[PDB]
Amino acid sequence: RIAGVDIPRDKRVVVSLTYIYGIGNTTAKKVLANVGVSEDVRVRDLTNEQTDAIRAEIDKLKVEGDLRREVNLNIKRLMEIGSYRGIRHRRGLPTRGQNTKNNARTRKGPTKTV
Amino acid sequence: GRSLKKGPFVDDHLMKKVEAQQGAEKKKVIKTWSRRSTIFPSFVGFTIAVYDGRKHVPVYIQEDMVGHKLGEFAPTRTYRGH
Amino acid sequence: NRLKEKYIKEVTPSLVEKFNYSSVMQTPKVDKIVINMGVGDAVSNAKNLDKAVEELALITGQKPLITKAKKSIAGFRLREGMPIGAKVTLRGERMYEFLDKLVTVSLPRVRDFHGVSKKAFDGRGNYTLGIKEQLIFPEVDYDLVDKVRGMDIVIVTTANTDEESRELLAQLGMPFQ
Amino acid sequence: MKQDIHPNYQPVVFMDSTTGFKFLSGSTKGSSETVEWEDGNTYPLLRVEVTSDSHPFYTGRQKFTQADGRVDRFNKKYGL
RNA sequence: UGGGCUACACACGUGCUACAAUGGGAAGUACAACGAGUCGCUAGACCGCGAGGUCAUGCAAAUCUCUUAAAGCUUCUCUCAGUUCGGAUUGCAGGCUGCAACUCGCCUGCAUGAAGCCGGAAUCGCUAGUAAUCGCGGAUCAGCACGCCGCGGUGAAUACGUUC
RNA sequence: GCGGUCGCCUCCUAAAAGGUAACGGAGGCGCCCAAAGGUUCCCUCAGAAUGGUUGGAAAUCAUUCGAAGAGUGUAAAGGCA
Ligand SMILES: [K+]
Ligand SMILES: [K+]
Ligand SMILES: [K+]
Ligand SMILES: [K+]
Ligand SMILES: [K+]
Ligand SMILES: [K+]
Ligand SMILES: [K+]
Ligand SMILES: [K+]
Ligand SMILES: [Mg+2]
Ligand SMILES: [Mg+2]
Ligand SMILES: [Mg+2]
Ligand SMILES: [Mg+2]
Ligand SMILES: [Mg+2]
Ligand SMILES: [Mg+2]
Ligand SMILES: [Mg+2]
Ligand SMILES: [Mg+2]
Ligand SMILES: [Mg+2]
Repeated sequence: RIAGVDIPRDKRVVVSLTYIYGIGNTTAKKVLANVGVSEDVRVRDLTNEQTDAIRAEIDKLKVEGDLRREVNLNIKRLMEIGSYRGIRHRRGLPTRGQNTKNNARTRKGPTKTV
Repeated sequence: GRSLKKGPFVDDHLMKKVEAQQGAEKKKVIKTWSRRSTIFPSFVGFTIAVYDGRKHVPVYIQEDMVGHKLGEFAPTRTYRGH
Repeated sequence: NRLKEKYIKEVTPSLVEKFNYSSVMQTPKVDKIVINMGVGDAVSNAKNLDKAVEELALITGQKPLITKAKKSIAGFRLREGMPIGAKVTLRGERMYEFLDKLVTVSLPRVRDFHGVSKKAFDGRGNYTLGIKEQLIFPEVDYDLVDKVRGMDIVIVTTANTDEESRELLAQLGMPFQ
Repeated sequence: MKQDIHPNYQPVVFMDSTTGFKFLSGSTKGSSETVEWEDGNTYPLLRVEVTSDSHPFYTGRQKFTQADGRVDRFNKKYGL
């Protein structure tokens, strides 16, 4: 649709744009402000020219595969230098300073009752 | 994080050692207790034996490594698994 | 026919000159394009093969021939004669059209497309491209695909040497790596 | 060629949206829009955003900035 | 001096946030109390989307400030969706405090959006301004609370009865 | 006596026709097929190398080499490209 992702049609345009990877609520509001499109109007009602302008805005932005490759390059960069952060990534442990005796399930995965 | 105004940080003694070694054909290991030191583009090309709590572990510097605290590159504690 | 026109006009004289061909009959040319779609999943559910066949037919414009396992294999839960794998053979105008579409439209749409390999040659002058995924062909419709799949396209040419094949394919347009 | 077993196939024109570079090739898909073509013939048209000419690899010039190294980032941040 | 007490296949306790519509988002609008402040509380103004930075005011204080509290009430939007719920995890970029934030602080912006759809056996508190639920202050304190002490807002259901 | 065997097919024994015994050495049969029969037309294999998404030794595809090293419903011998 916009950048190759079929945004929801019935929802309001702000939320539909957020469904784009790399675009949050703040960025969605910003691009709608730039394009002059109302936030309430649904995408199914958005005219094609509005879509073209929004595509132009997004093209100016960096999102989707570009953003994922960038962030993964950073993580890959940490691991390749072998930083403490890289080893945290390598072993799937919290990297930002959390305690691991408990919790840490998000990074570690599911519990292994052993 | 670190305030931009304060500029980058590095221990003065460590900075002096690297500066004296700058005009060196072959960089020699720099033994430091300073974990706090940030890495600098000048630091590139050197091997630094950073104290890890019980000994100075040598670590090689490079352009990618610049911009981070030295102590991070030397893990403190060892854990192999259960 | 555009690719055929480009071949006869530019490529044929260029290759003749480069390789000092005594007679124009020596000119290497694309003989056929054999697109092969290997589907072992047909063993689990033949509908996967059905959709693969339908997508392949949409892409190629010809009803594919459904190859069958020449020999029973227990390792893959395979039985002799099972209809696993399909193919389409394109010659002449259809061959040229599909190759031209592949060069222009299909290849760029590959994610982070840095070109195609340059060592995938049989050693006689025939090339094969292993497509990792569909949806790069405009006819796939990007949504009907319940399961993403790839393919292996085989370019068979009259080139005796992989070098001639590579140069011919390059001149016809091939983003080697 | 056997009849009534193949999917429909028709000539169709292609234009590179980025540049407008035009070429005629057959296809299975059908485009509602139709355009004329030298020899005064009209065919369905498939506009293409990314084609050979458009894509940076074929041109030989790459849009992307190749990112910035950390050394230069550090120099810029701290004016060194 | 540096490191650890912050480890981490797992087990348990105590809490914080949630699983959504008696809700979330945007806008408006109203009512507290307890306590703290000299190099500290800090008004107002400038810059900053924000964290805050700058200038600068009053106050050793029923005199100035922290401090226009949040639920509330009134409009707009969302429409039952693992979502405009969720806010874990992670990348980038900042703010501060401090000689110093990597081991190893808090906070903010952008980026991402994890498990989680009301919880097995069993188990905890409470008989009224109580439970439930909502904020506010403070002690430690350069920096750092979902904990502790205290304060105030709204505000129930039930008690048949002593067999276990 | 116990065990084995009893009819039929294939090989060796079997001494280059045929036949030829042993409680000699090896295996098969008591069916199957409505095409796996008839005829007309057409086709040539097994493997190996090289290349190739899932895919791996090995599924499917292509080129080359490859005279049989395959297949011939069912044992073996003979025979068949
Ligand atoms: K920790
Ligand atoms: K716990
Ligand atoms: K316990
Ligand atoms: K807690
Ligand atoms: K509401
Ligand atoms: K820290
Ligand atoms: K619970
Ligand atoms: K404090
Ligand atoms: Mg988004
Ligand atoms: Mg911590
Ligand atoms: Mg402790
Ligand atoms: Mg739900
Ligand atoms: Mg009581
Ligand atoms: Mg209360
Ligand atoms: Mg005889
Ligand atoms: Mg005889
Ligand atoms: Mg037969």
